[PDB]
Parts: sequence; C-alpha cells; structure tokens
Amino acid sequence: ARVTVQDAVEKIGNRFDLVLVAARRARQMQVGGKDPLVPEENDKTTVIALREIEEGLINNQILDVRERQEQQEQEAAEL
Amino acid sequence: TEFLKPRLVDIEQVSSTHAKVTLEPLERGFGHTLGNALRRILLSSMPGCAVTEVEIDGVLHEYSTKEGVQEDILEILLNLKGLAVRVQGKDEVILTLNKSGIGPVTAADITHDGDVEIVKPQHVICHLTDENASISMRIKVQRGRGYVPASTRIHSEEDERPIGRLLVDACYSPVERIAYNVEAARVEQRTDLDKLVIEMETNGTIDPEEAIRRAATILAEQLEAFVD
Amino acid sequence: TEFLKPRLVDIEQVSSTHAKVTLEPLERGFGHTLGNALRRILLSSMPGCAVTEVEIDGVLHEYSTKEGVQEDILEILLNLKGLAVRVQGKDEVILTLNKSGIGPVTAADITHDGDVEIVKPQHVICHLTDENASISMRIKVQRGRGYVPASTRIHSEEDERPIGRLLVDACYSPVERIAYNVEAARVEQRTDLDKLVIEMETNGTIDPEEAIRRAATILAEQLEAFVDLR
Amino acid sequence: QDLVVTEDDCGTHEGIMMTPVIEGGDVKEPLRDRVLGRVTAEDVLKPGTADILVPRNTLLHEQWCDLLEENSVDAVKVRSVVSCDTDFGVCAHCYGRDLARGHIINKGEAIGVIAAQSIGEPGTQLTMRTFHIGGAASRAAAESSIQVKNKGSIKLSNVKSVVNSSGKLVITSRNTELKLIDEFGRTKESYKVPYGAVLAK
Amino acid sequence: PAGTGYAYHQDRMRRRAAG
Amino acid sequence: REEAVVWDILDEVIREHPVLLNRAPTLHRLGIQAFEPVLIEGKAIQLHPLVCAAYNADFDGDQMAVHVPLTLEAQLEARALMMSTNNILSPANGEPIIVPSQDVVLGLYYMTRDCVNAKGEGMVLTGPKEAERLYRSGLASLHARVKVRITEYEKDANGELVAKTSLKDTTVGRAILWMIVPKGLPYSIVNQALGKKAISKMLNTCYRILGLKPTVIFADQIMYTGFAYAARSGASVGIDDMVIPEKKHEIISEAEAEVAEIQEQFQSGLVTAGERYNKVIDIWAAANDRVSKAMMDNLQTETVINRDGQEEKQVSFNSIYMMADSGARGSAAQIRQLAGMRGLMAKPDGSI
Amino acid sequence: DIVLNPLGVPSRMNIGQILETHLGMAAKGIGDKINAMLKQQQEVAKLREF
Amino acid sequence: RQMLRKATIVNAGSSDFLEGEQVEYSRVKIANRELEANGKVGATYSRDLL
Amino acid sequence: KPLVGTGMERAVAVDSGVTAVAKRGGVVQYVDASRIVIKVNEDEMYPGEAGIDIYNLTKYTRSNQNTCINQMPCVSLGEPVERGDVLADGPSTDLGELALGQNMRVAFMPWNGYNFEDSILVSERVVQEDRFTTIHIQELACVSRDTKLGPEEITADIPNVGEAALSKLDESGIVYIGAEVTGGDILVGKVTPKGETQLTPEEKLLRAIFGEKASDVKDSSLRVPNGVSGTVIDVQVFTRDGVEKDKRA
Amino acid sequence: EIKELLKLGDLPTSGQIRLYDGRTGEQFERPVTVGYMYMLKLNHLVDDKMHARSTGSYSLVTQQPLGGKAQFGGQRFGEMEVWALEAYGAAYTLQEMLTVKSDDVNGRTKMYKNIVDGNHQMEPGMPESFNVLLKEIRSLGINIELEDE
Amino acid sequence: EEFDAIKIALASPDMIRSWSFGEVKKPETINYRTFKPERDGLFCARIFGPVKDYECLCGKYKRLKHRGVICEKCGVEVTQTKVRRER
RNA sequence: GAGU
Ligand SMILES: [Mg+2]
Ligand SMILES: [Mg+2]
Ligand SMILES: [Zn+2]
Repeated sequence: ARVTVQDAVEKIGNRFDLVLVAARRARQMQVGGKDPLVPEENDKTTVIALREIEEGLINNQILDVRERQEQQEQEAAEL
Repeated sequence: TEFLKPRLVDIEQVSSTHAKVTLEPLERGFGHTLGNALRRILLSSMPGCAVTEVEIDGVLHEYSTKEGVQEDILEILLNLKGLAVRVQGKDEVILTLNKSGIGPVTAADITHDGDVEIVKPQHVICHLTDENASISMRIKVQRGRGYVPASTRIHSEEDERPIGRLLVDACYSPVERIAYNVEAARVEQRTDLDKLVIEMETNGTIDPEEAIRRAATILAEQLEAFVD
Repeated sequence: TEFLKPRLVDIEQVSSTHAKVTLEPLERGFGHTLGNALRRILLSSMPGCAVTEVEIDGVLHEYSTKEGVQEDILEILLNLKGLAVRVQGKDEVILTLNKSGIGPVTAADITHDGDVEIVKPQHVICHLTDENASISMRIKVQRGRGYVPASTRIHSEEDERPIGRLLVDACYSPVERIAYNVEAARVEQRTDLDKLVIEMETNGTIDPEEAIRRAATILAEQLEAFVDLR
Repeated sequence: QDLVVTEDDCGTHEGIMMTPVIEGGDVKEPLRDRVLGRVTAEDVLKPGTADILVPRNTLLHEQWCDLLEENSVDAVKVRSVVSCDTDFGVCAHCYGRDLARGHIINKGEAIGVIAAQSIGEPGTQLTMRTFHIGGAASRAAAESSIQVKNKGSIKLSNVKSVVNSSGKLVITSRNTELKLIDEFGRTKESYKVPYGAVLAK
Repeated sequence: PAGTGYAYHQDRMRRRAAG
Repeated sequence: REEAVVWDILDEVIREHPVLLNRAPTLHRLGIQAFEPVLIEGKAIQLHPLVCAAYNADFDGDQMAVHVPLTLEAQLEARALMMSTNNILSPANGEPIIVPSQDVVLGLYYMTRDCVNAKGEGMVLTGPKEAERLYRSGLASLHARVKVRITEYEKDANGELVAKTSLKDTTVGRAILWMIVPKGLPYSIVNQALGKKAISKMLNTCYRILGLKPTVIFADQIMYTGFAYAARSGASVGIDDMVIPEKKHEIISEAEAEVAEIQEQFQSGLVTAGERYNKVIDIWAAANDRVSKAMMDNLQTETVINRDGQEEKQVSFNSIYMMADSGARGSAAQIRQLAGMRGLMAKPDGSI
Repeated sequence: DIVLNPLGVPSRMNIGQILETHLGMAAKGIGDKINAMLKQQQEVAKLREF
Repeated sequence: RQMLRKATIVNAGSSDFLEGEQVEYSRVKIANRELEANGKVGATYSRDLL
Repeated sequence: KPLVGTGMERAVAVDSGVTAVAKRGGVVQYVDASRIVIKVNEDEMYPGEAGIDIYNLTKYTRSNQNTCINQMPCVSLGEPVERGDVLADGPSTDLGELALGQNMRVAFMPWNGYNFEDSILVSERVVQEDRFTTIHIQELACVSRDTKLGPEEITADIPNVGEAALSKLDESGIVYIGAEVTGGDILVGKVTPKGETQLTPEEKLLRAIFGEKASDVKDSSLRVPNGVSGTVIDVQVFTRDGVEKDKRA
Repeated sequence: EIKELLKLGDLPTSGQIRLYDGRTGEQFERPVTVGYMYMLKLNHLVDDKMHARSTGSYSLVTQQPLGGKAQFGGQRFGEMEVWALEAYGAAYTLQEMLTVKSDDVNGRTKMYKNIVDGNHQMEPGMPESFNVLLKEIRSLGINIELEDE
Repeated sequence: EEFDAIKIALASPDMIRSWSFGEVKKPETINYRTFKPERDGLFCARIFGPVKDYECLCGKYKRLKHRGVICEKCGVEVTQTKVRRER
C-alpha cells in the first residue's frame, strides 16, 4: 500500500479508477472526519484509503451505496 | 569527555534462532567500531562444542560409499558438522551410534551420555534404505572455539593419525551468522548520531541475547589491562 | 572459556610526538579486533586543548592587514590553530601576548600561566618587520574533543557578541596519525599469540600511555550498554 | 496526441499477419518477440487444419508464446491499432499489453503520446551518445562472400541468373535472397545476394 | 480527457448527451 | 526563525507525501518519477542509483527539479501511477529499465567468478551462511571452487511453490549471493559467473515468477551487495593493467614494409592512386585487427600461471579486463586504444 | 584524502590522470625522504648528495 | 494509423459530401452505418495517406 | 603549488600580471603585508632619482565572479633580489608558479557506491585543514533617490524595527565595519517617501492600540539577501554635490 | 623515468599499494593505485545552485510565476515535461501545474487556504494567459468567442 | 466561466464596436507630471477603467461605499482595476 | 556559461 500499490490495483483493476476511489475516500476522512476501518498506525488518509481498498473494504459501488443510504435517511428525517 | 552512552532499544526476536537488535544513540563512528569488534568475537571467539572426529566401522575414507545408505560418507559428515551438542561436565566426549533397519537415522538414535544433551534430536544424520543395513559409528565431540578446519589440523597436529579416523571441520562457535547495519539516528539537536542494527542467528544452544552479553563481556575483560 | 588478558609491556617514546607501544600477549584474532576498534576511538573521541577565540587590538576582522606585519590576520589565526598547549588545572585559559621589535614572534613570547605549558616554544605565530611595530593579543584556549568549527559555534550561544573576537577552527583532537601492526610474539610455546605494536603520532603533550587508557575507557563504557542492559 | 484507449473490445475480426524477422543472419526479431502481448485475431491453429489450437480474443502471454515455439508456428494474424474499428480512439484488445505494466492496457490510457515519446527518445538521445563520446572511426563493410553454417538445400527467391563461360551461376537480378532449408523444410538462415554475384552451386 | 480524467470527462460527456 | 518544534512538524507532514523528481531533458514519461522524500541536512538532492538509467542521470554535476503534488488526487496520481517502484519496465520495449550498472555489476561479477583452487578449494559447506562465515573468517576466497548444499524453490504446475534440496558445485561467492536471491528462483541462475547481461535476466525472471514487491526488494539487495563487494575487491587502475602485446613492433614494421611495396608500385605508374589508397587502408585495417587480437589473447587468458598439480590456464583477473568483461565499464574497443593500436582516424570530410 | 571511482577511466581514455597520480606519489616519495632527512638533521653534505 | 486518418470521397453519399471532399474516415464510416440502416445513396470513398 | 606540472606554470603566473614582479634588482629595504620597498642596485640604479622602488600590494578585493583577489608578499625583509623575480604572489600562485588548486592523496577504488558516476568521496581531513576553503566577496548597494513625493532618507530611524537590528547600525544608519550579518539583518538604513493610503479598519484599530502611526517614508532599507551570511569588511559612501552629508559619511 | 623515480622513493613500480578499510581494519583484496592528483574546486558551489519555492511574485501579463533563483523563480514545466504527465495519465497533477500552481489567480489563493485548512481540495478555474490570448486575437480583428454549454 | 466549445469568425466593423468601451482619439499615454492617464488616450481611465480598485481618477468616489458610480467630474466608473486588462 |  505504501511502497507497492500492485495488490491495491489488483482489487479495483483500473489504476485510474483506483486513484479516483482512494481520493474520494481520503476526502471523506480529510473533511467529513469519516472513521477509518484499518488501524491507522500513524499513516496519512491517502495510505489508509489504499490499505482499505487492498483488503477490499472500499469500492466505487460500496461508496455510492453508503452515499444514498445516508442521504435518503436525512431526506426521511426532513420529511 | 562528554561520554554519550547508547541504550538497548529494541530486541525483535523473530525466532529463537534469528534475532534483530536496534541500538541507539551511538556517537559518530562508534556504530562500526562496536559493530565490527563484536562481530569478530561473536564469530571466531564464542566457545562451544562440535564433532572433531568420526569413526564408522567398514569405512576407510570419506569418499567411499556404504551399501544400504542413501548418503555418501561426505554428506553424512556434513550433517554431523551441523549437529548441535551440549556437553555439561567434560570438554571431550565420544558418543556411540548403532542403528539398523529402514529408517531416517536421527540424533535421538545416538546413545546419550549422562551429561550430554542433544539439542535437536530430530536432526537428520543418515538415511538407511536396505532393512538389512546396519550403521555403527563413534562421534568424537570436543569443546573449542571459532572454526578449526581439518586442513589446519592435519598440518599442525602430526602425532597419532591411524587409517580410519575421519577428520571433519570442527565448528566450535555456535553463532551461525552475524551482520551489523549502521543507519543514521535523529535527536532533538544532534543529527549526526548513528543506530546499530545487529542481526544474529545462533543454532539454539546459546541464546542470541545471552551470546551478545558474553561477547561484550570478553571485550571488556581485555580492557582490564588498560586500567580504566 | 580460556580467558587471557594482555598487559601493557613497552612504551618506546621515540619523540614527544611519536611513540610505539607494544602489547602482549593477545589471544589469536584479538590483535586486529582491539587494534582497529582502538584506532577508531583514538582518531575521533580523544580530548585535547585548542585556540577557540582570538582578540588582537586594532583588528576588527580576520580579513584585514596589520601594519608592520608580514602575515595577514588569517595566516596568523592558522598558526594559532597549530599552537601546541597543555593546560594542567583549568579547562579554559586566556593567554596574553605582547611583543614588539624586528622579530619572528614565537610561542615563547606568550606570557605563560602558572599551569599552562607551551609544548613547542619555537612555534612561529607572526613576523614583525617594522621595529616600531608592537602586537598585542589575547588567545583563548579551551579544552574539548574532535573538531569544533567556528561555523558550528556561530549558530548556538552568542549571548555576548563583542566586535573584535575572532572565531577560527580548533582541532582539539591530539592524534595526528595512528597505525597498529601485528608481529609474532614467541612467548612460551604458544607461537600463535602475537603482539599489538601501536605507533601513535600526536601533537604536543597528550601522553601516549594516558591516551591509550582513555581510549580503552570509552570502549568499556559503551560496552556497559551491551553487558548491563542485556 | 488525441489517440486514447476508448473501448475494451471493438468487436473487429481484423489484424495484420506478422512473420518472423531474420535480418542479416542472427534472428533479430523472433515471431514470439514480435507478437508477444498482442491480441490474436481469428482462430489461428496448427498446420493441420482440423482442430482449433488457439482461440479468438486471447492476449499472447509468455506461456502461450512458449507453446508457439514447440508447435513451430509459421505466421500469425494479430490484432493491430490500424485495423481497430473504434472511432475516436482504439480498443484495449487491438493494442494489447501495456509493455510498461506487464498486463493488458487499461482503458483511458493516452497511447499516442506514449508512442511518439517511445519512437522519438532513442533518436534524440543517440544523437548525444555516440557524439560527445563519438571519436575513433571503426567502419566495417568487407562483405565479399557469404558462408553457410548449417547444412541444407540452397533455396533462392526472385532470382534470374545465367551460366557464364567460366562455368558458374552468375545472377542478373537486383533483389536476390538466399534461404537455408533444413531437413523437414523451414527457413533457418537468410542472406542478401547482390547483382552480378557468383554462386558456387 | 484521458488517464485520471477519463472518468470525469465521460461523466461530462453524458451530461452533454442528456442536455 | 526555524524553531526546533517546526522541524518536528515538517517531519510529520512529509511522511507518506510523494514528491516528483524531473531531469532535463524529459524524453519519455520515466523522466519524471515519484519518490517518498527522506529529509537530509545538506543542499543536494540524493537520487537512487538504479533509476539513474531512466533519467540518464550521471552525477558529474547534474541538477534535478522537484515538484510537490498538492491535492489528494495529485498525491495518489504520484503514488499509484508515477512512483518509481510502480514504473520499472520501458513503455517502448517490454524490458526492465531499472538495471544495476557500473560498481554493482563489478561487485557481483567479482563474487560469482571462480579461480583455480585459491583458498580452500574443494571444501564442503552446510549452508550459504557457513560460506559467508568462512569467507569473512579468512579461510576461503570468494573464488574457491567448493561444493555447497543449497535448497532452491521451483514453482509447480499450480500456485503452490515446490522446494527441492541438492548438492551444487558452486563457489563461496555464489553461495553468499544466494542469500540475496528470493525463494522461488532456481539456484542455477546465480551459479554462473554473473555479468550485466545475466543480472538483467535475473530481474526479468524474478518479475515474471514472483511479481513486483519481491523484485523491488531484490533489486535493492543486489545494489547493496554489489557495491559492498565492489569496495571489498580493492579494484583499481594502474598503468601496468594496460598490457601491450610483445609483438606490436614486428607487426607494425611488417605492415610498414608492405605499405612501402604499394608506394613503390605507384611510383612505377602501374597501380592507380585510388587502388593504392584502398590497398594501404586494407593492409592497416588487417594490421589493426591482428594487433587487437594479439592484445586480447595475451590479456584475456594471461593467467597461464596456476597450480595444484602443475601449470594450468585460466581467465585473467587484470582490472581493466574485469571491468570490460563484467559489462561494468569499457569494452574491447576501448581497450584497443589503451593497450593496442589506436587505429585509422577519419577526417572531417568523412574520408579516412 | 580522496577515493575516486576507477570505473571513470577505461571508457574515458584520460590516462593522464593515472600517470599524474603515479608521478605525484613519486614526487611526494622524494618529498617524504627529504622530510625524513631534515627531521633527523643529517647534514648539508648528505642532503646535497641525495 | 494517425497518418491514415483522412479519406477523399469520390462519388456522392446521401449527405452533402459529393465529389472530392476530404473527411475523417471515422465520420464517413459512422455515416455509412446510418446509410446501411436507411439505404439511400451509399458514399464511395478512398482512404488517403498523410 | 602543483607537484606534477609542465613548466608553463611560472610563465602563466608571471605574464598574467596578477603577481607583483620586480622592475629592478636589489635588496628589499622593507617588507609589509600592505607594501614592498626594494632598494635598487648601483649598476641598474639610475643616477637621477634616489632609486628605491615602492610596490603597494592590492589587498582583499572583489573579483567579477565574487571571488577574492589578494596579493601576499613572497620575499623576506632584507633579501637580495634579481630583476624580474616574483616579489608578491597573486591569488592562485605559489612562489611565482601557477597554483589553481591543491594536490592530494588519492586512491582509485570503488567504495559502497559513494563514488558511483564520478561521485567523489573526500576525507573530513581536507575540510578541517581548510585547504579547499574559498573566499567570496559580495557587493550590496543602497540608493537614496529623489521621488515625486520627496527625497528618501538614509536614517537609522525606521518604522517597526527591533533594537536588536538597530544595534548593528550606527547613528547615520550604516552597519559598522567588521559586523557579522545574516539574511534579513539591515545593512544601510534607507527608505523611500510614501503618500496617503486608505488604512484598513484593522490597521486603524491596531495603530490605535500601539499608537505608532505610519511615517512619511515607507520601508525599503537594504538588508542582507536571504540565506547569504558574511562579515562586513568595508563600506563606501557616494554623496552628490550639495546634499547634507551623513555623520557616518 | 617514473618507475625509476618511484624506486628512488622506495615506492612500488606498480604505484599500487596495500590499503586497509578504515572501518573494519581488514586489508582490501588487492593493491590499489594511490598517489597525488592535483585537484581543483570549480566555481560551481552548491550554495549558488540550490533553490526552492512554494509561492511568490507572479509575472506581469501571463500571471505565471517568474523564472530564475535571482527573481525567486518557479521551475518551468515545459511542453516535454507536460507530455510525461500525459503519458502517465496523471490528469490532476497536470491540471494543478497549469492552474492553481501558475495562472489561475482565484485558484491559487483558494487552494492555499485549503492547504492551511488541511483539506487538499482542487478548486480550479481558467488560466489568465488564455484570457489574454483571446484579447490578443480580437485585437487582430478576428472574432473568437466562447460558445457556452 | 465553464463553456462547451470555441468559435472563430471574421470580425464585423459592428462586432469590433461591441467589445469597445470607448474610442481612443489621441496618442497620449499619461501626463508627464501626474503619471495619470491622458483624456481619450491609449491608457484613458475614462475608457478602459480605474487604475486603482474602486477609485475614480480625481478621487471623488472611493471604496465600495460608491459601487457602480460614474464620476461626473472626471468621467471614470468606480470598479475593480482588474477591468483594465479586460475592456 | 551548466548537464545532457
Ligand atoms: Mg559520468
Ligand atoms: Mg552528467
Ligand atoms: Zn472622478
């Protein structure tokens, strides 16, 4: 994850999409303060996102799922 | 004198055989000064026991092949070099091994002397293929230090040398390998300090940490002549 | 364990600068073990005395020229870096040098303090050409170890910053050269046991025997961390 | 500039039939080396046309290439960038492996720029290499006679020689090639015989 | 419109296609 | 004010933050690579040796440019696409661009190459660790021909890796290099005397069997050991290392009488100026080859000076030959100018 | 004082640097011998001869 | 491939190409997809090297 | 000097003119760091004048590359000298021969990659002996111009300056000779006149807290360039014809 | 002549000598050529070459940073350097160097504030040099307009 | 700010007048003494805008307190100085 | 003028 990204690339596949997915997750931890799944072990948001993708916890589709889950529950609360 | 002493920081015991040891902080140049001095004593000077002589009945020389045995006599000798033995009382013991039948001969098959401990009893020595095959040998273990080869023993010791006595390289020292790596340390002000990473790998007879203690002890014992 | 300690046998002081030191008996392989480990400490860690600060009156900076003097101030400073001094009691002494007339100023012209020995009195410092020229300076000698440059000393304390004090290099470390040879010992009937002949070449003073004692001391102090702490 | 991997599969059957390269005498570019990591267009089997050896859209991996040598494949139709049907770019299949990655190219990668850089760089750098260092002049063009090493039957192509007074086969053709057929029959060595050359056999 | 940008650039291209 | 606490903060920020290094000219994408920075006191950038090839960077005063990827996107672009560990193979040809050069090749060549008996010929060692122990103890040369037991790891038809153990007839040096070799590679790859051409194939093999992580660590290890042994070797360049063949002046006087024969045949008005020009150039061109071949036989195999029973022939350990043969530096062409005949020069015309 | 890399010689064909080094050592050898004779203080006659 | 981008139309299609226009081969093939579906006058062309 | 020379060294050093050479042979009457007086021999010495040549030596001066040009005397007091001998050495010359650098003990061998591609491994000993050490002389200037608003002043009185900073400036506003300076320290106290300026409400508030209102001249004092650090060895002042001179000038 | 001079020095004919590693004390495997080479320190001091910049002055019309260490300048990221990022596919790094790092005036300040707020967010716009290009082309009397979405 | 495509076509006399915010009738750049723009000159502030942010030339209207104001006296609109690179 |  830190040194070699190959296994993280092998989870998603497209290097280009790996970058977009890990950037969107890292933005969540950077700004939202969304809690990390893997122990940080004193690492930056970018590295945490890559570990999370390597172990197969974060995914474009999974992010989109939790986006509608939380947005729909807030719509429910407003009405 | 503003004596800057190091402190033993980490002992990563990766295995009972292999251990890494970080050490900091060391003043500039003391990384290699302590690193090498220790490495030398640890390899050549740490004392222990090893097979010095072997006598197998029906064996005139090390290049012959015994029937019903997979390994050639040389291959057998090479296994005895690596045989880990602790002798408690005497400095010289002759162990006897008589074994027969279709079996991988292990170190447990040696008749253990009262004060002689075989540290790895499952250690392979020879493979008997024919069931009718029986092997009988007398393994002489002496206590010494460093690495004393048979080539340096035949040239110096030219007293009694009868035909049949197989001479095998004597590996007294129980340190299997040692390397020290020097990386730079970072302190609040001082930025030219160094860290000493020593990787040891013993067989198991002497503990790695205890071997380090003894090596440093021998070094400090030699400095008793230089007063301070 | 067949423990065998060496003993300091001969100290052949060929000169106050050069000394040979034979050492026996050493068990096989300990000759190079101790030889090199000692050589490294002896070159670096050894403490000594050196000129740290200079103040010549009528000198604002080291790049100026003084009248009636052949040498530029920098040349003079470089000579003081090589000035051999022993201080017995204090670790910091300020020596005064007032000299006049048509003379090569030597180290002996410095007013010697009670506990301050100039090891090379004929050491050249400055050449006075005009007879009417008089030079007056205060040389601060400190005791320390290794090489402490003026660049590493112009970025630490500096609470008082007096215009006139000149900071120059002072290699405190006395040891100029060291080499350790290994020859046959021919003791009783051991043969293998050799001898450690260490040829030292130091500046003034630091005594050969004293230096070896200190070097071995530093080694044994570091070994405390590998014996006491596991 | 514009050329980017746009699609995964153009679904084209098109491709160029590559053949082994034997310039000079030593095999410069082997078929495997020329075809490695290229999509194999059209079910290309073994000599005996009665069983499919290799499939369609299948990236040539090192294992597959090793099998080609055991089977002694003459020539293979391989999917190329030129024969891609993708409009406004090319498909990952027609390109094949990203040589820099060691696997099939990712869609989105800007291939054209990579290509131009790859072609251009050696020239630009070799213009500096044998020139700051370029000193001693060591020319070599004494090609007088061709010597065959492996025994074989002489096979000439596009040649029109005529017997002379001396009794030797004098070639009267410009482009004349000389192959080296083995026992079973396959080209092993190849040379360039010039016009007005004297053939021994 | 390539590499990292291909994701965003195709998302624009569909925004362009649908008005 | 550069306060003490500020350095600790700076140290905190740069961790896991990639920076781009660039060298002019930027000819292919590898001219820019990302690294994790390591803060050093001192004003020069420190570059990794093995990527010197991609940058075409030699430290005769070269300078490089530094760029900070700011955004999270840019950081991840740098770590995933542009990191040096991620970009090994040339995009132009399927070949590893990261390959040991110079000192590294020389060290490994020195270790693997064998010598007649020397210290401790024909010994028997338990592991490569006993071999290392023997060499550093001073009872064996790196070129001693000794039989060692190594256990090589060969990959099976499935994912499972097979381990096999046998007695190999290698030298002490090759045993010690086997320690750097990952489990999975065969022992036979290191068992030959290693040059630059063999080491690249080593890395290629490593990449296709094991994959990226193992290759990266392996490459680093190879660099460390390569330098280390290059320095142990004590390799140097004296003027006695440039060996002139004893038979230069004879070959030259002969070639000089020959050129005189064709000058005489010109003065008779039989041979045209152009024919003589061509035949003088041919005489010298053959003289140059012969002198070069004489130097190379006299230098290549000049260790005709061996032992054990009586006299034997072996490869020369002459420094300049080792340098050229290993592929560390120089070539036979360079050595011709140094020890042999310089040869025929070309005019600015192109004419010789 | 300095450790230079020999791998920067055979390719470069600047063998001047090596001859300079050999002769420089020889020059310094004579220097070290005169230095030794001056430290001993043998005499004018012997220095003159050497 | 980039050299073979363009193509010269010799003979009219169902669009306003007509004789001698040079257009990108991509665009005329996409036109020919819609011609195959709609029939109409097909466009005859020749690929050009540039 | 170079141990391994060619012989051109002497010719280059002497012909370049950077070395002081003797016009006329004789005995040296007076050696000094700053000058050399030689008394000429009777045979060359003209019958008109006293016949004593005085060469004033050029001391630590700036080069075009900011290097240091110094002449050192290479004769002893009261030495017999031949015409056309080197009296004083230029910056890179030793006893009349050309000395461009320094010879030293070199070993050709690989070392742990610290000499990889031409990379050089040097002993601390060389640094300690200060033999490769070099001298660099930089020139900073402070211009007092006449502007539309009024003349600029070279005063030490500058808005917003620590007494630490003003310690090194004299009454006139010029740094003292011999003073060590580092980036941001002020050399010459020079500012440029300023006009009216809408002070942001926060500066209205801040100046109301402190009280120190802005002055006429702004802040354009010459200060040490960032990261350059040195000792002031000399100062020069140019004044025009009729402007009131600084006390320092 | 040189070997003869070496013999007068009691130095070896080879001019190679036995050397010992300072660290280990053991000898190196073979003689090393040792002697005195006359060496020069060139005018290229690292003190004069090292340079670094995050944010500074900007050029007058193009609004991109100035050049050169004497002007506290930004490194030129040139066409060749751009192509490298294009090959890589590194799109945001490239955009960054064209916009928030260079001309984009809104972008640079907004980006700076985001960096101090930890959030490394990209907030790009249009480089000021392109706006200029347009104005220059209309000053030529060629209508160049932006058709929006 | 974000657009889709870019067109180039011939500039009509009429089109050129659309962009223009004033006719320059004088070669004058600035006054030699008050380095301020000359009337209907090449640097005219009355045409291309104010030299300083939200400030007219003669200085009658200052700061955001006077937003889109056109000074009757000098004839300068009080806006951002940014416009001088735009108009 | 510095590395190609
Ligand atoms: Mg180079
Ligand atoms: Mg270079
Ligand atoms: Zn107004």
